[PDB]
Amino acid sequence: TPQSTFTGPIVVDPITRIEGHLRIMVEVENGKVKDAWSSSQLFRGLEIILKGRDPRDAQHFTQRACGVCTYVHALASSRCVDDAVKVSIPANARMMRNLVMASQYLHDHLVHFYHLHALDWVDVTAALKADPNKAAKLAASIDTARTGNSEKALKAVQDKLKAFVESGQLGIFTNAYFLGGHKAYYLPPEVNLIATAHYLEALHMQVKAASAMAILGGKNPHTQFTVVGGCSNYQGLTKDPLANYLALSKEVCQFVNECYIPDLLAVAGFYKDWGGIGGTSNYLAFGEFATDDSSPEKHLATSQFPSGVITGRDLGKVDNVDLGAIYEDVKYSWYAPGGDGKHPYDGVTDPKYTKLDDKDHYSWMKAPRYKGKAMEVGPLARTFIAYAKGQPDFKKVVDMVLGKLSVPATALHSTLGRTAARGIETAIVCANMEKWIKEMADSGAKDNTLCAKWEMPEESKGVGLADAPRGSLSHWIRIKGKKIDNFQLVVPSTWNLGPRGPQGDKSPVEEALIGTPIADPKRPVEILRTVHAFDPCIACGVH
Amino acid sequence: KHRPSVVWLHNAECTGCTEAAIRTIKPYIDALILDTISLDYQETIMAAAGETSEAALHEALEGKDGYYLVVEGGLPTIDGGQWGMVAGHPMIETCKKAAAKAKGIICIGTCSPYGGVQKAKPNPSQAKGVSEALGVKTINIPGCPPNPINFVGAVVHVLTKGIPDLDENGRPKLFYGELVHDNCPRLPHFEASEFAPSFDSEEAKKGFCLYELGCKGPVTYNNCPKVLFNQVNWPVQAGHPCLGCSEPDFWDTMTPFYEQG
Ligand code: SF4
Ligand code: SF4
Ligand code: F3S
Ligand SMILES: [Fe+3]
Ligand SMILES: [Mg+2]
Ligand code: NI
Repeated sequence: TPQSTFTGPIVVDPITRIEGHLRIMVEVENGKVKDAWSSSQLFRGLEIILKGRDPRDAQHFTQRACGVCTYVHALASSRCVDDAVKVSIPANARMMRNLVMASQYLHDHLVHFYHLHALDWVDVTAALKADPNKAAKLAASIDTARTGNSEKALKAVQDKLKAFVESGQLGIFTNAYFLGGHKAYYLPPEVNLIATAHYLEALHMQVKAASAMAILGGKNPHTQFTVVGGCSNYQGLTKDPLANYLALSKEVCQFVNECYIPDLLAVAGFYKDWGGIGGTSNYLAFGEFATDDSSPEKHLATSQFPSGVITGRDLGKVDNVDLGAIYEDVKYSWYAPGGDGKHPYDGVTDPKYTKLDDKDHYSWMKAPRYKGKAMEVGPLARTFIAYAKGQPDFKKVVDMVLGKLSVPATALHSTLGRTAARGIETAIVCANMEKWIKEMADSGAKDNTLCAKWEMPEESKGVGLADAPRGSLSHWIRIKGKKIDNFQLVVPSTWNLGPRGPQGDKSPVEEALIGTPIADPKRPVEILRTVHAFDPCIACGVH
Repeated sequence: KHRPSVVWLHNAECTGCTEAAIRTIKPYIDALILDTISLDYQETIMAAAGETSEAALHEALEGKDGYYLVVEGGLPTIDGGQWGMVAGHPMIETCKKAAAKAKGIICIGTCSPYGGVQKAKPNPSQAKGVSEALGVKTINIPGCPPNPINFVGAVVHVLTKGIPDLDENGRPKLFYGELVHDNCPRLPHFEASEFAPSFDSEEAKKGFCLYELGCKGPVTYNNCPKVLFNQVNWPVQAGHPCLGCSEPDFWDTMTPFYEQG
């Protein structure tokens, strides 16, 4: 609804509350975005740095592509070399690798919703205006009954914030787009207070969630338990650790349900206008939580969170992923010419910077295209594909959401949709922990086999597939001389936030940005809302 | 001011160190932020964006009373430092600025301290440590990432008591004083010459030393076995060898992670 008459360009650099360095440049006609550019600002190397190195070392270098997405790259890389090496990891390895990823989904989506996105819909300063007693009643009407949503709990939150604000040292809230009131912020002070109480709560809950992951993963950030052939964490297979793991996980899930989801639904109710802003057509998923992780084909097919490629927004046709169809162009990217259209196994990373705001060359991320088209990857892609396939859990939850929100489903094709999807699957991963944990607790107890024997090939090639918290992740390798000849990563954020392909075709984010309403060009919260819904990770994207 | 002002910079990094900072308990992140310091710039969690974020930055550095500089990530040096940019400025240029009047400089992570993974061969961006780049002594809290216990520890200590005792590579001796291997609960196996030959072998299931599998704990300085991560674990206890990540240039100095040379 709120929208200026602003005509001219606006650029947000840096895009904060995302991982990595991103510059967004849009052209606005009468308060609505008419064109957009997604400019990734830092290049590290990684793929280049890995050339000629020992295949066993790759997981360690690639895991550093990102510290938010921790483990997923070590996983993707382990699956990749397991492929080139032709090793079939044991049952317990699959269970433990898949369990750590679930733990990661848990920690990642909680932090992203509260610490990264929330500030785009919630006005923390207006939480100062709400009466705690009136707030607690609302909390008692909209959320699960919790001692944390009490009059006194909310009050203390308000008293903590108040003092801080009245200190004059605003810190991270310095210059916030919501300071002074902002026409884009609709939530009533009561909900601003509730969300802000839960924001601080999630700072503590996320510690506890990263602690559960570290039991199985060695430590967080940057797990140290996977090895070519399986895992090395024999103790993660035992009674006490698993018991503890199960405990922390349970406690993280209580928050997901009492606070996370309710909040998400709350924010969604007030901003239903966002169910019609920033949508895309194509969705891709390599899937996750597979029952037969013995090969990429067996991963795609057996994933509890299924695979598929939805084109147009044809939810009646979820096609199968053709790994040979995936490729990446470098036309509008900061790489040497000649390399547009390379399949990962033949990828080429030749950095060649030009200048800022070139339009012809504006990002360090490549432009991954599927069979000529851009693909949105991540929670919304997963939800859509999973739902289209009749995945029970997804049906229940998506319908519970579509219902409580009284919107269609066609409504998910948007920023509001993308945002809710991330929550919807958090509720589902939480729904599966006990089950998954019991399987491994039982398998481990019977036989603790965690790593298979394998042998280094002179020449080989493999691919590691995974659907990390932000989408479709694949690590491709070409072993030659028993060393790394080529190692290429095509990451979720590269799909969503890379620039245009050689056809001049926009990426998912650039497409989602068109039509974005700017209530106030000086404080463009709307741009950030769409951008954060994608959960951008520029380090992951560029590597 | 009433709370000391800390300005946090992100350069060539993975954000694994901002993530590690928030894994701290004793104190928890919010406490440190609301009660102790005044984190005035931190792109990962700051509300303002775009010009507003840079205004916030400016304000911090122009602060009536100083600031402490926390640098995360190495500096992209190639092509005038243009391969790493923020607000349309090169990262070097901006650390140069912030370090200039900084009451103190704390490098969080092996990247800022010593150049990092981006500096690993062949180092396409020609990245380097904040120290090598600026040419100033910095308080290094290495690790990939460092233990929050060590970071928060150094921050607080630097704000209260002053600059801590540093070793030859700038690491507070308090944390980077003892070899990982020296506190490793697997030392008896290492002494007894009881090594795990493979991660699938019985020795590995039995908890045998991981020296044969390339454990660099013997040449690594850090408090991981003593302190643990997340109050729950650490690499060697997860049956996996130490990569020597708290060591300078470890990416090329510890390279064949699963071999001893
Ligand atoms: S030192 Fe490691 S964890 Fe820290 S930013 Fe660098 S690569 Fe990431
Ligand atoms: S496992 Fe490693 S750090 Fe521990 S005793 Fe062995 S060589 Fe030392
Ligand atoms: S890999 Fe690093 S985290 Fe400690 S166990 Fe080793 S110095
Ligand atoms: Fe990622
Ligand atoms: Mg790539
Ligand atoms: Ni990431």
